Amino acid sequence: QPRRPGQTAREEILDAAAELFTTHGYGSTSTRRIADEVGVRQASLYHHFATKDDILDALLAGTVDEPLELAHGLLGESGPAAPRLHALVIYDASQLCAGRWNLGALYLLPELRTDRFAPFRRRRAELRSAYRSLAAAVIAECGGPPEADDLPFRLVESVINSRSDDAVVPPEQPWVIGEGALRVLGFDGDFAELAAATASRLGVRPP
Amino acid sequence: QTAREEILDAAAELFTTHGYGSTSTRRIADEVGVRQASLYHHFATKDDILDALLAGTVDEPLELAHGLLGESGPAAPRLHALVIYDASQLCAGRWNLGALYLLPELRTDRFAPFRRRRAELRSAYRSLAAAVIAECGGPPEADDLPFRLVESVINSRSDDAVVPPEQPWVIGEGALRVLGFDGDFAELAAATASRLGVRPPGRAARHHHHH
Repeated sequence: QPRRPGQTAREEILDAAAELFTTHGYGSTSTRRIADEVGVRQASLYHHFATKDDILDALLAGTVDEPLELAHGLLGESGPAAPRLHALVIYDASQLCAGRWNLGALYLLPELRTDRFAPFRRRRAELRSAYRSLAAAVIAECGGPPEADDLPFRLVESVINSRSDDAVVPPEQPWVIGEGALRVLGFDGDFAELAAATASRLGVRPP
Repeated sequence: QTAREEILDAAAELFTTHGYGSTSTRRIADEVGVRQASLYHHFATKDDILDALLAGTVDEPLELAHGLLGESGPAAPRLHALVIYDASQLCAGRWNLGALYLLPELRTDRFAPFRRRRAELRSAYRSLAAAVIAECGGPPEADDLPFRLVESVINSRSDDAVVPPEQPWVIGEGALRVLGFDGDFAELAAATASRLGVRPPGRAARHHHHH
């Protein structure tokens, strides 16, 4: 009887670890409890993830790899920055809000401060740095405040906090973040237009 | 530093850099150099230590927020002043205590009271921000974002060795832009500098402040 139907045995572990790490804690959750939750022998688990840190690593990479693939594409594009940054913010905030578990909450684990997790830190810093380039262009284009260029990234990551506080997360929260991310940079163009352009770039419905 | 303050400082370090569940009262007592049993007469449980640490991150901002809600006059300068004060206090910690807000331990009945307090801070922000929105014809849906921008300093501290002293002010400007405020940020900075008894960045804000 799986946690979710159709889950691979790898996906079941990742799903169980995600629930336990986010709701009980990382250092607190043993690999024995994970294995218990998915109904496998502890020893069999190691053949999918040899260590607990390997489970965390996969969970964390899954929160950044796709956002980063988009961000990298977007930095290579020509044309106006605003829609590009906007597209990124929608995609990335949508994935953090839509995640079954609030994995981003683990970013602040002190375990991530160790050399073991330097590669993840690097990849998350590269996402931050792609946000910042796009935002700096938005700012220069709109004559905005130059020192706001970290803030769109912080607005996107703020959904992690809102998830932690709130049971629900209101319907179209990514778009709400989308708008704020651009207002902080001095953008005051037409937001329904911007929204419609992003929705079709991303293949999703606008508000 | 009192006996009590040394314990709090030692625990803030271990909780934020080693972990909460992972840090024993024995480790804390060892880090300060007192017997574990002496520690209990300041804080009977580890949870009591965490409670005092968490409360020191919200009590004074909440005193400020409560007073500001009682004032008449424009909402924007009031919210601005709260954001600077609060973001500054979160930046000024020796240790990044706001990083502990996401601990699953905080979801227990044991920490309901702290949860309710922080939620009142949040609610105060949203009230001030909903009034800035009404006054400037901004986006009604943005009213949680100034709170979230202030709390983002916790994430900045985690990522960065050096958080610049201008960071609260940067946050202050953003928290107002997301609400549709397009007024005069030098004037605004200078008013808040004044209200708070501090110097702002601006330059023209510093001249406006000296007025």
